[PDB]
Amino acid sequence: YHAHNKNRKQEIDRYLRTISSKKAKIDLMKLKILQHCKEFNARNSALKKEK
Amino acid sequence: ALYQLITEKLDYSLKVLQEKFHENNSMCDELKRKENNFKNRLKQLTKDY
Repeated sequence: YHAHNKNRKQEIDRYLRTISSKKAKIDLMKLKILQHCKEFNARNSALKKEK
Repeated sequence: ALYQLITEKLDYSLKVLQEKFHENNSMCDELKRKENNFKNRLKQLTKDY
């Protein structure tokens, strides 16, 4: 059980670290949600004016 | 005399190790499924990107 303590400690560290990267984990896949937002008019309005 | 208290210490160590092993059992699957939900958020968020 002692060794398996480290077995699971490494796994939990892996999960918690991949979950501590992406914000800790998810805004590496959201924060440009702001981009999918702003570029709405960053592109269309940039061409909306000229159209 | 060394026997009695050394056996006491080993019983205490066994109990503590059982506690910590049972603790470590859960959080691994916990982070498994919570990172899984992170992916799901990305999984269902294939829309974005």
